[PDB]
Amino acid sequence: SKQLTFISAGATAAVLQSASAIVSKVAGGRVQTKTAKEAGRHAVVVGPETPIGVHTAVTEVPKSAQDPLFSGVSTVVVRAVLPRAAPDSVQLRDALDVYASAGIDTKEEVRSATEAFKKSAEVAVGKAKAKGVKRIVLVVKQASKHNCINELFKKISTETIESAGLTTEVVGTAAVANQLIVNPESLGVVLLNDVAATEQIELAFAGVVGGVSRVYHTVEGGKISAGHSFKSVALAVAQELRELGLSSEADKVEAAASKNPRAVVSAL
Amino acid sequence: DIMVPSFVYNKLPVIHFLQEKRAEQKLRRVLDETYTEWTEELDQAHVTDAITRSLNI
Repeated sequence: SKQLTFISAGATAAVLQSASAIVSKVAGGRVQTKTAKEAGRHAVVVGPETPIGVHTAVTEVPKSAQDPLFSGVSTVVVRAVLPRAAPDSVQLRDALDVYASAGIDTKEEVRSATEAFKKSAEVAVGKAKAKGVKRIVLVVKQASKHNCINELFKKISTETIESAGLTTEVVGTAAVANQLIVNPESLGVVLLNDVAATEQIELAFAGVVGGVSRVYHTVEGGKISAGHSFKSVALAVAQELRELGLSSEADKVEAAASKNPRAVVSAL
Repeated sequence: DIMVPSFVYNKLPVIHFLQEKRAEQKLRRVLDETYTEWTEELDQAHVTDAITRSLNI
């Protein structure tokens, strides 16, 4: 009757097959599992690549699935995601910086980027206020090529955050990545500008913590789970089932993911 | 028969000269309005850069 929407973005067929087997075996057939390329609710996205229709890329450190190495850490990494066009078309994150060099007008693109950054900054400040932190850390790649997208990102994120009353500390990519992997307890909320390096950093943090599920906030309004490995996808499916209103099944999936990461389907 | 013909004959040369000058003026104005428009086209290097960015390099 119900429906879970599976989005595939750069994920090997093995991961998708494992996710389908897990949902079929755990749910028992009560909720169907359809595949698509875009969704707004009740959606699990598999693979490193960013799907179409997501504007924020928040990720946290769930208490239950904390690795013993990272026990007690609490830092929220929110990646700002600009609207995604078709693979052939030029993405906004690159158009906004190349058209300016070429002299082409960049008004509509700037407007769209401003809207996306405002939404991401609102999400980040909400998370920071909920956690109680006073300052957030902006992450911008300091390459000369990205001298316009990051400039707008800072100009808008700092504006919105200061309007909300919190402080912002800008930093590069290498230093923040090393600090997040080595000493993450010194960062409460870290926003990431939209670049490939920031996506890799978010994935690295989501994996090093022990494997977690990344939450995507879409344009339509809602939360869709995201995973890239067996354990991450299992946790994402568990969270999705919990959202649908299944507690025991979600707990079983979470326990199976904790015990046997790569073979959860057989474990449970 | 006599007077108006003679005065028309007197008029002919100056009118011929002035009309020749007017025609030359028209030709000169035609020539003066000619400008080569050089057009400018999007440099291909920006296309090569957008191509590279799309590759995720």
